[PDB]
Amino acid sequence: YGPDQRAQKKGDIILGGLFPIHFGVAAKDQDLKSRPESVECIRYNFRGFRWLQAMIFAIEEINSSPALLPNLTLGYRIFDTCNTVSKALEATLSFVAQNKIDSLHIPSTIAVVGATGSGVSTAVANLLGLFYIPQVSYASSSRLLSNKNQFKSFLRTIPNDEHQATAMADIIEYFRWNWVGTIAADDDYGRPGIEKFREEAEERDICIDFSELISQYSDEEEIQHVVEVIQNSTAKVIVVFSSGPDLEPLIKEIVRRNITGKIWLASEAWASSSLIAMPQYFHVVGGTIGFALKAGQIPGFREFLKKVHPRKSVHNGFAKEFWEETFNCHLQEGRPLCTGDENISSVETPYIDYTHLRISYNVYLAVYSIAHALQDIYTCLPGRGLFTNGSCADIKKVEAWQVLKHLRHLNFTNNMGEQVTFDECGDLVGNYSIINWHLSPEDGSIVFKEVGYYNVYAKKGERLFINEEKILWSGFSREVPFSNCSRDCLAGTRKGIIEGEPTCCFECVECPDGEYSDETDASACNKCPDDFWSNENHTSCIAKEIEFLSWTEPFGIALTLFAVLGIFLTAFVLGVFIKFRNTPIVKATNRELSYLLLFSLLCCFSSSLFFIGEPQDWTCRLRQPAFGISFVLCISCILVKTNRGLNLQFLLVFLCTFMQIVICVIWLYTAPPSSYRNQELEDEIIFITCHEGSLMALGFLIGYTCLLAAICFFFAFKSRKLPENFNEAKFITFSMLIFFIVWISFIPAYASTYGKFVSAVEVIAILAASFGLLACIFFNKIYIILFKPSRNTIEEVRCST
Amino acid sequence: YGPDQRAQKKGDIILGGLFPIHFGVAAKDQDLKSRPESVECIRYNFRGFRWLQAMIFAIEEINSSPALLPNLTLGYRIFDTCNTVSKALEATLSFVAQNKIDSLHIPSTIAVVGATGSGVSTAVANLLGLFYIPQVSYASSSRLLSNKNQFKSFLRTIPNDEHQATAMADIIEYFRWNWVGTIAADDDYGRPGIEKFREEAEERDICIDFSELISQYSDEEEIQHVVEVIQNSTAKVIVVFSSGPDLEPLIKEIVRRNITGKIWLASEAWASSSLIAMPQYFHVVGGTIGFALKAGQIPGFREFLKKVHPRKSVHNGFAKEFWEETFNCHLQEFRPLCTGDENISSVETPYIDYTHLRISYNVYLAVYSIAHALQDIYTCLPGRGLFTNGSCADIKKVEAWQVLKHLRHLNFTNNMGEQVTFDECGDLVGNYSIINWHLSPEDGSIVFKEVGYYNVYAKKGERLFINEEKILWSGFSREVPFSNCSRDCLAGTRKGIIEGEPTCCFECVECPDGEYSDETDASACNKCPDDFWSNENHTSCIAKEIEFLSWTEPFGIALTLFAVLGIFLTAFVLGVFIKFRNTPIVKATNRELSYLLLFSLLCCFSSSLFFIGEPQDWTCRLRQPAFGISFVLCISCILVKTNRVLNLQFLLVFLCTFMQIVICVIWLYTAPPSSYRNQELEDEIIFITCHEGSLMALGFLIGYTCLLAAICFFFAFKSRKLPENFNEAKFITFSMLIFFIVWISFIPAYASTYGKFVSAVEVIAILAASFGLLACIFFNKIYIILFKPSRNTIEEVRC
Ligand SMILES: *[C@@H]1O[C@H](CO)[C@@H](O[C@@H]2O[C@H](CO)[C@@H](O)[C@H](O)[C@H]2NC(C)=O)[C@H](O)[C@H]1NC(C)=O
Ligand SMILES: *[C@@H]1O[C@H](CO)[C@@H](O[C@@H]2O[C@H](CO)[C@@H](O)[C@H](O)[C@H]2NC(C)=O)[C@H](O)[C@H]1NC(C)=O
Ligand SMILES: *[C@@H]1O[C@H](CO)[C@@H](O[C@@H]2O[C@H](CO)[C@@H](O)[C@H](O)[C@H]2NC(C)=O)[C@H](O)[C@H]1NC(C)=O
Ligand SMILES: C[C@@H](NCCCc1cccc(C(F)(F)F)c1)c1cccc2ccccc12
Ligand SMILES: C[C@@H](NCCCc1cccc(C(F)(F)F)c1)c1cccc2ccccc12
Ligand SMILES: N[C@@H](Cc1c[nH]c2ccccc12)C(=O)O
Ligand SMILES: N[C@@H](Cc1c[nH]c2ccccc12)C(=O)O
Ligand SMILES: *[C@@H]1O[C@H](CO)[C@@H](O)[C@H](O)[C@H]1NC(C)=O
Ligand SMILES: *[C@@H]1O[C@H](CO)[C@@H](O)[C@H](O)[C@H]1NC(C)=O
Ligand SMILES: *[C@@H]1O[C@H](CO)[C@@H](O)[C@H](O)[C@H]1NC(C)=O
Ligand SMILES: *[C@@H]1O[C@H](CO)[C@@H](O)[C@H](O)[C@H]1NC(C)=O
Ligand SMILES: *[C@@H]1O[C@H](CO)[C@@H](O)[C@H](O)[C@H]1NC(C)=O
Ligand SMILES: [Ca+2]
Ligand SMILES: [Ca+2]
Ligand SMILES: [Ca+2]
Ligand SMILES: [Ca+2]
Repeated sequence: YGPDQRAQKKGDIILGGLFPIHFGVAAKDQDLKSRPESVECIRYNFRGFRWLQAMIFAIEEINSSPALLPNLTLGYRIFDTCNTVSKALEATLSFVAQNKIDSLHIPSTIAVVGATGSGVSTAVANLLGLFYIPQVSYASSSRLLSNKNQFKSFLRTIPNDEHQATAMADIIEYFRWNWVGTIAADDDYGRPGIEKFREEAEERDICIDFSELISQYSDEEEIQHVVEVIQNSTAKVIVVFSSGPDLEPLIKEIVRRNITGKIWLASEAWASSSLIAMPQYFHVVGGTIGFALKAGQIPGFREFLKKVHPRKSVHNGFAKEFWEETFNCHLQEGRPLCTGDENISSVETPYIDYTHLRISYNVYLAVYSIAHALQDIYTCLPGRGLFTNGSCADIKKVEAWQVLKHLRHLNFTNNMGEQVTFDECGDLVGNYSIINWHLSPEDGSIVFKEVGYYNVYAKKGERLFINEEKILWSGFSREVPFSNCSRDCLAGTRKGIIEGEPTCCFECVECPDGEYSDETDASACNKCPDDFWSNENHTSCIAKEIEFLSWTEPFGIALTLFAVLGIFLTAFVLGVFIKFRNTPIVKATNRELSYLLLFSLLCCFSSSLFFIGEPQDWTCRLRQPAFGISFVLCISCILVKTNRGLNLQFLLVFLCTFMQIVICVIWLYTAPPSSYRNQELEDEIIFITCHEGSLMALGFLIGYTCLLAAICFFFAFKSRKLPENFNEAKFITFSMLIFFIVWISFIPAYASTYGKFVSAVEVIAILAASFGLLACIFFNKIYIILFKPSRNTIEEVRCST
Repeated sequence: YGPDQRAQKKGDIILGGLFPIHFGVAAKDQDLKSRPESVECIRYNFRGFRWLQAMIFAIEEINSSPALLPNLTLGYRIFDTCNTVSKALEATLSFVAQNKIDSLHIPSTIAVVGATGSGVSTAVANLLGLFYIPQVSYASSSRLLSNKNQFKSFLRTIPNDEHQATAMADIIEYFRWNWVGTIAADDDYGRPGIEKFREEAEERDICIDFSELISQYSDEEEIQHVVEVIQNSTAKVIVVFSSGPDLEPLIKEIVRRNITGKIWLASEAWASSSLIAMPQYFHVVGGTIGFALKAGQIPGFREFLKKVHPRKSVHNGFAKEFWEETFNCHLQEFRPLCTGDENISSVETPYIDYTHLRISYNVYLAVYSIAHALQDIYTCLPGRGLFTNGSCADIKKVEAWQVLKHLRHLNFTNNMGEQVTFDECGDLVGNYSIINWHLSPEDGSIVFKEVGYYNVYAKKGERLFINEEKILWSGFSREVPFSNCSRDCLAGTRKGIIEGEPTCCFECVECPDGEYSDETDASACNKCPDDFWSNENHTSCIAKEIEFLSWTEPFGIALTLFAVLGIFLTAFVLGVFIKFRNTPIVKATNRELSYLLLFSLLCCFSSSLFFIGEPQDWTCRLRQPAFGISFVLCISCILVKTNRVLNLQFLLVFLCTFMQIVICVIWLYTAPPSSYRNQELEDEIIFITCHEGSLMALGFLIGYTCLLAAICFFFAFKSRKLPENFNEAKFITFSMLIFFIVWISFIPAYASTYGKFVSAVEVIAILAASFGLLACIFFNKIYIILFKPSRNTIEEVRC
């Protein structure tokens, strides 16, 4: 037949069931020295007993209601799996026992309410699909069961895990973490979920540090290896796809070693597990964020639950062990002795200490789905069926494949006003709820508080809602933890690569002296336009600096004062000779060449005033010829009076000025000078300077000036001794000598300096030469004429010679 | 009862077997409108038929042998799986029929020769483990079957895929690639293998572009998506963990789109598959590199194979369909009519057209393992058994759990002289061979050429051997392909991050100025230490130059020659004055003062030699006073012999020197100058110069000298017209003018140059001033004393 411990009742139509009443089997590596025996189950499961009671309650309600299946009863045959494949397959062999008589007594089974674990469900479905017996599961959520090529008669009332993996990725992206590790159970439930999560997290630019597998039957060395892998890591957020039985040993080891500060993200299987939500583990598993399914209502279920008895439950064979485990007594069929009149409310167990019904509602829904398919078969009308020619099935000889067909074409409304339909893959979609683990002040137990939800019917990117103010991190903290591999670079600083490490870990390197950085996390430094240079902090770049000899400057003001003083002195000398024209010393110097020379000296100082200021196109063209013309005129006026025909004395000056003017015009027409902004000298600053355009013409001008100064020198030199005109040759020689020594002296500075000081030396040299010429030629004569010798030599000495 | 078509023979002990005689089942979309019927298998598998024949040959050889299991016979019951779970479970229910009757005319099965696919073997083992019936598989290599908490009676004669997944990464690292993609079958064989490969590749710093899943029953849309993923990638190497049936549709679609240039890494399941190794597909799948198992020898297998007959094989129910498929005719119990007189050497099929036996040898060994376990049960001695009190099992009433117990403790030698034994998880270990797909020049078919091996008994990093000169990369090329995400940086450039991409993809950025890099693939430019600056190419860094006025430089030699010439000239004027000491011209002035003046001229000239050369602290501190003191001594000597200066003469000169000396001493105690190596002015040049410490004191040492010179000027200027000592006061004013003119004219250049030329300017100024001071006074006296030996001495202003 099958297992001796069961819950069964007779009826017209029989339903099968598989529930975990125990958490596992005994650890016994049999050595095969004798014939093997049956294995034993260990730890009782009050939640599984409640789920079984939910199935029985639904069946009894259906049998009581006259509106769903009149004059037809339902039976059941329910077994225990102990979360093990081997035990489940023994019970499945009894389900198909009658059907195998024809293919290769127990009444035939129509449908089976599925298992809990995905591996157990796959093992059961492989065998149930041979005979086309429908199977409806309440807890299996693996994506591997959606393949209808291998599983032909599998349905479920629970959604699959792809949406939940995407939800975890969305949560991690919401809190702005990029450095996590993963842990998964080594079975059909954890591995596909963790693979989907990895695929989703890779496209959101999240780096995963470690990934490990665990099991209920792992050994101490494996546990310690996983613990060391966890301990050596800097990541704080850990994502776990597992259940309580598969997770308990690792949690126990971590608690013993006292590892704190971790952030756990829990899947639906262990997010509400009483094996892990223990008060003494809170310093490790406090403040967990996990997922929960949607709750439903079953009105009289609790009153039904409070009625179980070891003696009155004849059809329930698990009630005896339930009573013994609940009250820690022994039942003497005719540790203290059970008396049988105890109170269930006295002992606190997960049997009735619950707030929401989630998987129990799924069991209820699966039973009602099977009942509604049978009712749809019952109420068929001839000619309008789902079979060939519109024929209807026979309710007195209904078969499992016909029940499966009507299950595939099913649509009904539940007790809450919602529609229930199965898709082409036999899946049912639903929302998710997000919970946080708190600590109770009144009792000291774990309290699950809602903090958000995940809406599956919304557009991508608007599925997650979280109320952050209700979250206590690690159970007590109000601050969002930091889970990034490295700190973000700041303004002025740039990212660097570390060899052998993922893209999420980098080094902050400073930007160079020509580039800057505005925001955080720059992968390169930006070069800014050519008229700007980078700031010291390198946050931005400031404008460059323009440098030229300018007015409103202490140096330029002094130069201007010197120039105007020279102009005024020349004007005063001219006025002196104007006043004293008739008198004799003024006449023994050609009267009008003196005026021309003073005019040329005024032209000289004004020429110096050209160089001060910001260079422009129209000044670089005139500044240099202006000094040349005037100084050649000065030299000519001096040379015509030299010791060696009135209109002839006005011919030489015009001729020399004529050659000078002619050279400048040729040069300017063919290659005029122009302004030239200079940036190559320094990166930081810019110079505004004139560009000559032709050095040949400048050399020719300087050569002509030097040649004229030379001929004067040689001729003034040959006749210095003469005492005429107060030793005029002696002073002319001095004036020429001042010229040559000054210009030769300034050559080096022209050769070396490059900035705003090259313009200053030119003004200094011009003023020096002009003053040296004017003073030497004029001041001795102007002295006697006024001041003391009012008449001492004002006539006779001049008159005599 | 059970499946209709089978191979069956009765005996004392019955074995079970499962083989894929068909590649799959018909794609019937069942809508439930009738009582569902059995599905039908479609494509024939000659390789699977040969595998089935190997088991029968082994059993017949065992039955013929008289030294193994004497006076006992072996039977068998063999079914077909068609590579599906559902068909395999129908046969497995017949294997456990009698035991379940005992649990709750059927012969008992003690052992089953396992299936081919890992997914099928898992489902078969889940049911066979309930009754403790041992199962020995020949082809299932998933690592999930090593878990003995779930699979209590599973054994295999093939190694698992951990070493293969490691060897894939070993080969990839050997050929220096870091940009690959992965493809796996969606079952129990491909997913764990691709997971292990991903772990190892991430361990070896290898970047994976994409990862896709395929299946035999994938629709058009999934294949289109996979092809689109493949065709958008720049990766050229693809790792595949799948079989031929699950890989055929994708290969067909890629062939139709005719995508060339890819490098395929094949797992053992499809590395020798005839569904993929077709001459039409060669332009896409040419040059594939894959794995193979080690071949064995069965010394009578081919003659047994060549003897099959549809009418002489009574115990083989597959031979009729084998004959029909082979000869394309019909057997009587519009295809033509078969006879029994065809020759199987005419039609070329994988049945007898093979080179090596790899899985057939595994089947042979799987049968012989059970045979030797039974023999070990047979020859047990009382008190030396494996059971509770040392007892022995009974061969007449043997049981499957006892056979499993003896299987767990098996150790025997096979026909190749090798030892066979199963470890704690019921696994074997074995070598791998590496093959390369070539094209036959004569037949046009595909030839599998061996190019290496993988030794699993060696140490990590010494297990792979590749003979690279035997590899054709696309079937026609001898150059290793390039499969890196980005090109490698050059000598002067470093890496740079590309956001949104893995570490294997980067950009090259040039090193800045003052930094360099030298390795091939740098991630950070290096700042080489101070006193060094980068090259133009930023590849190596060179030493920068030290700039100072050097003795060996010809400018310094010329200045030294000038100084030496001045020193000598002073020596002749002193020697001449020494010769004519008491003569009238030398007696005219005070010779006691002329010697001091000539001695200070040498002191001045030598001060210039203190400027030339590499600066040091003491020379720098000694430069200025050495000239100042000597020149003030000269000036005082001249002054005290001008008109009406009034020994007191010696007093005045020394007193004036003592003032400049004290200013000098007050300077050195409070603010001495020192040497400096200047880095701020330029980048590639280092300047050695002097800071002058306190500039104010130097101001005093210049103003005092200028005032002393100026006073001498005025008083000489007053008396410029007395014809005494050959117009002495005419020449003193000239010397003062020369000194002032030289220093005034040298102002500009001193304040324009802060390089190595400033010292040259100072040297030139000192030399010019000293030469002027010499020639102003002494040249005229010498003029008429070198010649005119005594002409003017008698009455020079009346001597
Ligand atoms: C941790 O790393 C993440 C990922 O780089 C950072 O999130 C980025 O934050 C900036 C500014 O807030 C955004 O412009 C980016 O779009 C974010 N990236 C992503 C992928 O969302 C986060 O700021 C980092 N946190 C800390 C504390 O460094
Ligand atoms: C697996 O392959 C290795 C490498 O070929 C084998 O070791 C070699 O065996 C040959 C034959 O005896 C020796 O000549 C070599 O010296 C061995 N070492 C090497 C590095 O080649 C090994 O025997 C093979 N294992 C099995 C079981 O065949
Ligand atoms: C492709 O990339 C790999 C790894 O980035 C390069 O392998 C390196 O090659 C250099 C020179 O041959 C060796 O010094 C390194 O040790 C190698 N690194 C590793 C991890 O093996 C390879 O050279 C690149 N190939 C091309 C063509 O650029
Ligand atoms: C005002 C002055 N200009 C000097 C330019 C120096 C220069 C700057 C750049 C290049 C060159 C050179 F390479 F051409 F020499 C020289 C000047 C102007 C006109 C006549 C002059 C005659 C005598 C003295 C000065 C004269
Ligand atoms: C060797 C010389 N050192 C002068 C440096 C400053 C300077 C450089 C160029 C020009 C001028 C000056 F003409 F303005 F002084 C000063 C020195 C040392 C000690 C005493 C001196 C007395 C007179 C002259 C030079 C003296
Ligand atoms: N979905 C889980 C089973 C499961 C869901 N909720 C649970 C609650 C408790 C225990 C198990 C479960 C699986 O496939 O394996
Ligand atoms: N070992 C493979 C099957 C296999 C190995 N070699 C083969 C050769 C041909 C066909 C299939 C195979 C698996 O577990 O699935
Ligand atoms: C953890 O760290 C220790 C000490 O640093 C190191 O020796 C060890 O290899 C690491 N182990 C794991 C499993 O990461
Ligand atoms: C199920 O029935 C409701 C009730 O009218 C209907 O609105 C809904 O479309 C039905 N669903 C399907 C899939 O037919
Ligand atoms: C899921 O949640 C959204 C918003 O919270 C709600 O509108 C929707 O009706 C929910 N879905 C179901 C099936 O209750
Ligand atoms: C391949 O590239 C094209 C062009 O960018 C794009 O439209 C397509 O979506 C890509 N394929 C996939 C699978 O992303
Ligand atoms: C198997 O037997 C041989 C003797 O033939 C022995 O050398 C070898 O060690 C044995 N193997 C094991 C694993 O005991
Ligand atoms: Ca009813
Ligand atoms: Ca690494
Ligand atoms: Ca025999
Ligand atoms: Ca990317």
